Amino acid sequence: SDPSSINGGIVVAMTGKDCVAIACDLRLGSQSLGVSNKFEKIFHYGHVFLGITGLATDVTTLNEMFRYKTNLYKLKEERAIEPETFTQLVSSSLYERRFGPYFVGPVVAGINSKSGKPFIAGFDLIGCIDEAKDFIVSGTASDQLFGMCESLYEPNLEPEDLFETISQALLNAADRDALSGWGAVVYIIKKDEVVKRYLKMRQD
Amino acid sequence: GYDRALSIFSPDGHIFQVEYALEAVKRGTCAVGVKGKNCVVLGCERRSTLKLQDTRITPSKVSKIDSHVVLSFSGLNADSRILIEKARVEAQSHRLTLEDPVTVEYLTRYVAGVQQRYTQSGGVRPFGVSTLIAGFDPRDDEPKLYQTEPSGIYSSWSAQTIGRNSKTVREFLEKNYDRKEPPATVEECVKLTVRSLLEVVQTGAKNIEITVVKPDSDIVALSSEEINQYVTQIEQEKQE
Amino acid sequence: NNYDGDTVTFSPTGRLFQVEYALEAIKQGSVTVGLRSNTHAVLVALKRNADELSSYQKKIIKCDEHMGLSLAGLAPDARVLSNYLRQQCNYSSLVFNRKLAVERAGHLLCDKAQKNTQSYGGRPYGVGLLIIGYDKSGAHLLEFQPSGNVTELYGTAIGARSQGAKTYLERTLDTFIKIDGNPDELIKAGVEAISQSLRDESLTVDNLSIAIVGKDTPFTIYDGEAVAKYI
Amino acid sequence: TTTLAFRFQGGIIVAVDSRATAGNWVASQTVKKVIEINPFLLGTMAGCAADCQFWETWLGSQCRLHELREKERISVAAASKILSNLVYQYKGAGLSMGTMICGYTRKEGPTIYYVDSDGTRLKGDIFCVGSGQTFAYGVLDSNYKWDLSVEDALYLGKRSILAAAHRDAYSGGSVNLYHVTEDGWIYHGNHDVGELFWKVKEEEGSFNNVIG
Amino acid sequence: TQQPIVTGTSVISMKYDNGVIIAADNLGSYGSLLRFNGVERLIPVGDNTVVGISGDISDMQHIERLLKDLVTENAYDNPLADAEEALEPSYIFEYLATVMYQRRSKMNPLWNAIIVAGVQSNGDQFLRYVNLLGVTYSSPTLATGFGAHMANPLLRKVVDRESDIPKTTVQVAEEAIVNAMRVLYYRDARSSRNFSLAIIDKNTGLTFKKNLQVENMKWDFAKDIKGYGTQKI
Amino acid sequence: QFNPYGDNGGTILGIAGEDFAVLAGDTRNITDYSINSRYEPKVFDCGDNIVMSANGFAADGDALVKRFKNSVKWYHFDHNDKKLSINSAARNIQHLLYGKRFFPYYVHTIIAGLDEDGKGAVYSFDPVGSYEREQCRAGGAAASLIMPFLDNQVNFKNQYEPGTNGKVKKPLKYLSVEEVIKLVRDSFTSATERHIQVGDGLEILIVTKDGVRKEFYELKRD
Amino acid sequence: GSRRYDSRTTIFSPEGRLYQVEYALESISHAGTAIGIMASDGIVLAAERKVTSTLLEQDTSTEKLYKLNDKIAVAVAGLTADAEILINTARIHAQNYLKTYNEDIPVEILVRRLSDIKQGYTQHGGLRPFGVSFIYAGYDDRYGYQLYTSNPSGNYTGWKAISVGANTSAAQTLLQMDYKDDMKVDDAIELALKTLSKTTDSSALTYDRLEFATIRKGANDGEVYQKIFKPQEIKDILVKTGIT
Amino acid sequence: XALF
Amino acid sequence: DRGVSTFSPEGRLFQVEYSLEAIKLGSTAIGIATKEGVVLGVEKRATSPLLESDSIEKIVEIDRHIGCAMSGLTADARSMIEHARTAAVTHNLYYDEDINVESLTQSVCDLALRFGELMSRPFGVALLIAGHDADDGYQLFHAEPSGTFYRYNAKAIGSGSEGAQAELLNEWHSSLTLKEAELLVLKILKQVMEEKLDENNAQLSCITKQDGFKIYDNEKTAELIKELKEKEAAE
Amino acid sequence: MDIILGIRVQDSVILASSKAVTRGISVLKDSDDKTRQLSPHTLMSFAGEAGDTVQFAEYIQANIQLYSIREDYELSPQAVSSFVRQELAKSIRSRRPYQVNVLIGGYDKKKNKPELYQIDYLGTKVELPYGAHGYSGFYTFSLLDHHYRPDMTTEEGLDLLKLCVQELEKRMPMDFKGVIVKIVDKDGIRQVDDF
Ligand SMILES: [Mg+2]
Ligand SMILES: [Mg+2]
Ligand SMILES: [Mg+2]
Ligand SMILES: [Mg+2]
Repeated sequence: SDPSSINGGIVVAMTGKDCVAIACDLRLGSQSLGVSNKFEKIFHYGHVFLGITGLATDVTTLNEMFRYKTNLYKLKEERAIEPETFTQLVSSSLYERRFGPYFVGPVVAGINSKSGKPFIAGFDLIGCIDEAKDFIVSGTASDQLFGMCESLYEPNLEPEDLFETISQALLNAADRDALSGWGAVVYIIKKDEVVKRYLKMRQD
Repeated sequence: GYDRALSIFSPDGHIFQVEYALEAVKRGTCAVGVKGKNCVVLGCERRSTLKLQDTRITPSKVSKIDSHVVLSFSGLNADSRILIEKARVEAQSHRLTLEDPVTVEYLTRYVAGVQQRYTQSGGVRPFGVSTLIAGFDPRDDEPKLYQTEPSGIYSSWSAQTIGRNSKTVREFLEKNYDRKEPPATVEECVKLTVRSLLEVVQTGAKNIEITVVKPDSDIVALSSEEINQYVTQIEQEKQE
Repeated sequence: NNYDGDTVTFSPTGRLFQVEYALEAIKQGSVTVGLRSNTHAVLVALKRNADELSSYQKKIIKCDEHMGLSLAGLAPDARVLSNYLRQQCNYSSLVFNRKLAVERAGHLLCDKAQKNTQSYGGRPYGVGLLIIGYDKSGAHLLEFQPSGNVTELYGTAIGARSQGAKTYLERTLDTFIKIDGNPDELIKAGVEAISQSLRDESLTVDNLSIAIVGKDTPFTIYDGEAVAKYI
Repeated sequence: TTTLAFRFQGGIIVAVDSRATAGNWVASQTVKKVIEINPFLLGTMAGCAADCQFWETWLGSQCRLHELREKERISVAAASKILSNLVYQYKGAGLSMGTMICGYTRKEGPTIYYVDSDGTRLKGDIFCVGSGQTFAYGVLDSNYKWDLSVEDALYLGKRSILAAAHRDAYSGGSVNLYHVTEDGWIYHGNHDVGELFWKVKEEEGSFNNVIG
Repeated sequence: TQQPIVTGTSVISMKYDNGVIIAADNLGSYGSLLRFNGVERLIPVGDNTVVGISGDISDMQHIERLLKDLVTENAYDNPLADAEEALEPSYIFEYLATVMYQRRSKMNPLWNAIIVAGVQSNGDQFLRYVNLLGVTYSSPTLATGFGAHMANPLLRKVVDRESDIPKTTVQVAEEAIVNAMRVLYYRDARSSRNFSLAIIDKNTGLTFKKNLQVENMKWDFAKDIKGYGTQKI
Repeated sequence: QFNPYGDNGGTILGIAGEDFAVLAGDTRNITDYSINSRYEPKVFDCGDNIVMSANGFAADGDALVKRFKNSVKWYHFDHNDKKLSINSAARNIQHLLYGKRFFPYYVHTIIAGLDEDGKGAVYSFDPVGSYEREQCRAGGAAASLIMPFLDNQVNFKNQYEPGTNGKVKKPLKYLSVEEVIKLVRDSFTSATERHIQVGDGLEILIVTKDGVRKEFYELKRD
Repeated sequence: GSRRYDSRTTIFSPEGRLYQVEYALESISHAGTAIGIMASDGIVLAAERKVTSTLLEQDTSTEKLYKLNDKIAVAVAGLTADAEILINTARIHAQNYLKTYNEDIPVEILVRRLSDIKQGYTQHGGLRPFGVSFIYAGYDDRYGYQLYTSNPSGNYTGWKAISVGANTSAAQTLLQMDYKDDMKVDDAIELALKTLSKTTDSSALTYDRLEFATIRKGANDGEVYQKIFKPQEIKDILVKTGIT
Repeated sequence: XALF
Repeated sequence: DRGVSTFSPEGRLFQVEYSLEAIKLGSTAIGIATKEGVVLGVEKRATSPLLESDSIEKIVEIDRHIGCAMSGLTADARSMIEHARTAAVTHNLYYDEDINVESLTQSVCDLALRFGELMSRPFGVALLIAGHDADDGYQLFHAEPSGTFYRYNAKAIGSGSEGAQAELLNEWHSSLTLKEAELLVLKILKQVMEEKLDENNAQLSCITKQDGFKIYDNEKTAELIKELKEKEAAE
Repeated sequence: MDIILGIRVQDSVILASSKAVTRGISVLKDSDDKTRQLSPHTLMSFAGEAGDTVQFAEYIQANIQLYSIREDYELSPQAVSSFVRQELAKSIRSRRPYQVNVLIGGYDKKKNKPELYQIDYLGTKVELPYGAHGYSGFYTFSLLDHHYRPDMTTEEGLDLLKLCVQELEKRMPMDFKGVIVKIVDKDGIRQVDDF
């Protein structure tokens, strides 16, 4: 009965040279029972990407909530929300539920369309912003991801190299966690093109 | 909250706001209800000062409250939507608690109760709407046709009309409708309904709407061509 | 004229016309008489009927074993005020194990009627009450007016032609006050008092209504054949 | 407590015991566990005494208000659902009720609804409710047929309560019998287990476990 | 839900032929600490009632204020406030009894045991008990806390039933009360030597005695007691 | 933690005759092992020939009696001084008791009087409002001692006609007010012997068409 | 009390009309004309700005045409401030529907709800009605392209072509004359502008006094695109049809 | 607990 | 304008007095109380011949022992009946007994003056409440929107009330049978009604201790109408 | 309440739901239908806490039916499932949550495709080719992983479903008294009477 480790799952985000990557596994289970191998944890609102690990009902609820808010934002502002702004919106929304929180570990990723700067950020369940140059990790195999990212990561990786690093970080972390895996998705994000790749991994 | 007593008695014993709500009904487009031996038919006028209309999407005059009951009206259109919504909610609520769909009388009694409540509640004005509620009770083949009005009174009718020039079409129905022998078939009932509207309408083109309701949730709306055939048939028999 | 639209408005001479119009409703009401001695207090009320087929409107209401009133004016308002008295008498008994003083009863009615004369939306009570009772300081008689004014008296009368009975009691004051330990004689004085307010009609068996409370007498009402003795 | 009611060819039989207990203390042997809602509706009571007694007499008032408003006797389905929707509002508050709403109407025919305090509402032909329900089931099921006569059905319902009254410590006192037909319910008497047991033992030749 | 902090121990009382006596020590304990020594736990209401309170002192001070306010409220629009419409012991008790029960019913009790002693307008003795639970009872002798266990037995030897009340004088009654207070001082660990005593008589009225002391105490025999069994020295 | 309930002990007993009914109850009031009062009445005349007792937690008992007495008073006001029948009183009390279903009056209530045919009536309630009319009921601390004795002596349970081979039961019959009071007094003396919370005094309230009479008897004070 | 100063906004006239709704319609009749025309392959929204000043910033301005979501837009006629209150409500309602059902709101549902709000102000609350008439132009997968109008009464109706605001009588006659069912968007664009050009109270119709928008399926394969015209784009379309 |  | 709960200079509530004018416009309703029962009869008054007269419900059951007829703005009576039915059933639940006819009437009349600036105006309908209880026997009450109720031996309300009441004054005596009362209601209704009285445009009902409150069938009333005409022609 | 299964095949969705209703040591009923029709082409099965299940199912049914009348239009299975999920998502953070797990089987008439949604009491929605709630999954999922093909017919689906029920009847501890099977396709909802 630990909300953050019922369904399982992981998200990881990295920065590269004029690019960002965000990746997630596909598993959704009920403790030991694997239920779905198509459950994607990464969403996007315009050019801003949001990965969410934790309790699956909240993952879905927050996606729907941030779609709701970014749509109204766009109508009033007459422009797409930026990663720095969206990060503050996520933080606000989570802390609004301070004493009845969504059991989630969100991760923002994207490139600011004005400045062109790669941006990533992480949060705890009550909205504390964790900004990082290098990488953000989240989920049931966060320890494993921290270990993989800290050793494998190096700054200013090209999109094609960054893909290999983030993918290997996710896969080997997922293989040491019982509640993560069952497939994976990696988004490579450049200034005005985004590539989405499904990884081949062990299905146990 | 806004508390003002808008509906109040006058020296002569009248509630003018309720009576002025009837004037709004009198302004509204004509609506007619005729019940046959095994069916009820709801006819409705549509004014022809509005061309360039989109009849696909324009709110229909006759509304389904449940799969077995329908509601037409005359008066303020915006007001009618509120009553219809409340009626539809009550219809589902009745199925949920009683495990049986509403009777036509019960649904009418509810809608009439809502209309009455607005004649002695503070801050609100009466509904500028009179309704014709028609249908068949669950597991029953006897046709039902009821009328309500802003004051909240309701009653059952063999045939009835409301709206503008309704006194003319009521005059027609009073001599043409036989209590001892109502329209035996669907065709006879529809024809009498169309005939009655043709006393008032103008042209029988896209001015008349007809909706037929039959037992066991069998409701269907007639198209232009289907209605036009009745109009064509009636005019040829008239020239005699 | 322009200052009688509601109770919240003063007239240029400093009058409250809605309160005065409420007072007028009492004058139209049927006559009722109150009087007391040192041992007992008596209410006598002329009941009114719609016609010969109707019943006679009940004028007297019991509030506790030791207290009650007679009404003149809007009967539903008397029901509201008498119900309030019943609750206050009852509160005193349950909380303090104490019979409510007739004087406090009056103060409570005064303050309840007053609130309706100073606020927008409401209206003054349209009824006059005569409260009798027997408490720790002996027999009492109060006159309540919907303006809020409550007055303790030896005797009084309110309603239509109440001046006739009120003049009589003013003359008889020295006599009836000393009718101690004699209920029937005190009632007789009250019945003779209310008779001074009669015109064309006389006191019949289903017309007269009498109530009494005293030292060893709980508040009890007499109607029908029980008042035939006093005609 | 032990209560049953079953449906058969000739309508509905309803049978209950009359014991009330406070732990191991036998508080009463003469409790009415069948409520007479109207000439066509019955309700059985098991669980908390007050909860059953209070809410089923309340149910009767709601059924009366229905027929005043609708000029028509309430259906067994509608009546049971008023009760089931009521107890559902109190779910988790600790109400303890195991009831059966039994009756006849034109549209439904003979109908039995099981309604309990955790919100379960079930239509069915046979139900036994209470601490001695399993004992009643054992006898009732093994002897039940749809084609039972009114005489045999009444006896089986009585015999099933007796079986439970015997084995279940918290059931006993006396048996109350009802028969529900198209014309309404018919009371078939109070039967004390004190005399009924020996009468049944002798005539039937059953209860050989007991010292005769 | 409360827990009592600063507490007052036993209140003892009894009826006699012409009135009632009530007494209570002047201690305000803070658990095992004998913290406050000048605490008056007998509170007169008018000239015909004395309310004795044990238990939580903060709640006692609240009750004082209520009684003080009750006298003020009774005087309003009351020409007979010092005569026929003066506060009776029965009025004061019933008020408190109502409050105590209302408070327990809201799960927020006034953590006290109260004895209302007084004389009614007709000369009848009034003595009734009420506590944090709203439980009420009356008796010829009433006592709270340790008083219930040690005083009542002694006081009941004087007035064992209703018929003994006319036979009991104020001298005999006061002597028993004072004797009971001494026994409580011997045996109640949360008691003090200093106490107050009040007599409400139907003839002589309210007599309030302050700063009384337990005296004529037997301690001499203690010198002979040596060891806890065998020890001779 | 504050416990809002307490046990004030004592026991009560109601018996119904043909044209009368009695409601008896001991006058002892206790807490734990201490006596609070040797004479504290808990059987009350509530008017309209209804006598009532609510035994158990005395505070809740007094509150309930007080509320019912008040209910009788308002029944007169609202319904033209109509006499409250014993059956109507019983139903009214159920609603009082069940009104506090989720914070109960910890009392066994018994009322007694005459029904609308002039016959003796006793009604008994559990703490939360379930009620039943009976010829016989004991309530309170010594109910478990007294009740089976009543089953045997009032309702003649387990008693068969001599020489009938245990086939014919002893026939039921109404008891006289004299015979009932004997059973009450013997019930209470027996309960006093074997129950520590029962004793001091016995107060019986007898209800006939003429009114409500009282009788008092001493009980052992140990 | 305060009764003395109550206008009683929600009452009937002896003739059975709602005073405040009728007067609100009178207000709206002085507002800049707005026209909606529905074609088989799209919808046109055209609106005339209210007597423009030369120093008004035209490009970064929004007076008549507002976006409710990706698939639905509205043309306003009446009090702009009132309209914006209703537009934000409508925008929220569309997002509530999307959040609940994971599907874009059907046009009529949005129109009904917004019309139901207006109705409320005429029947209760004692407040003045919204002095606003809308033309709703939108698309969904059930009915395709749809035009509606709502007014202060809270009554809404569907249209093939419709005008609101000033000179609707003259404008509706001209639309009724030249409109036909097999019309294309580009033809409807021309009709909209021609109608405004004749019904306008101004001397000549120019780009700076107009707002324009289209809702086509002109995007790539089975998807709808909203085009709120820029000042230069209106200037070009005005020349292309031969008005200036 | 109660009385069943 | 002016306040809803305002007094006139004569000492009457304007709104209560105006509601009484609305009741005079209402259809006639007549009630007669006897020792064998209470009879209630009403004029249906269909506004048009197409209206199905059997759907006109102006006589109504409150409980098995209490009935009710109405006159005036009949839509206003629905919540009054709803309250009366609830009061009657609620009292049975609390006290395991039938509720007194007077107590029921008093409960209904308490709603009457609960209006002001609670509901926005008084009721525009008068009620004849007829019933039976063990204490005061067969009773007939007239409940007005003023909050006042009088008990009556006989009473007529509606448009032909003053004429019918004068007729009831002469005709009523304390030894009337139920059958005599039934005919008397029909007789007086036929006199004051505009259209000719028959079983379709007039309805009868009664309440007896034995059978309780019953609305008569059109077949039963038709025979009483025929019996009435024959008896008037017989002298 | 215990066993509810769902299998989406080529042209239909098949829902199987146990018939047993057990309270204590007594099977009170053996013919219980643990499903409600939300709309002509949408069916919802349910399982969980007693009382909550039916109360929730009927509340949803009423809401969907209300929508159907208002718009004269049938909501898509995707739309209905989203509505149901949101209700459960609200419910889980209520004072007393609905402890109900559901399967929603529907046929989308616009897409001409069958759709199966699995939603637990927390508001956790997933679209699946086959689904189950409770302990059933622990046997059926592995079995279906092996034997399921996406292009199966309705008849092949029923045989696949028989294989699940047999395995459950063999290895499950409790007697669930067989299942009621219902098929949802282009022609609406119908029940298989002999299973
Ligand atoms: Mg793994
Ligand atoms: Mg594995
Ligand atoms: Mg002892
Ligand atoms: Mg799940």
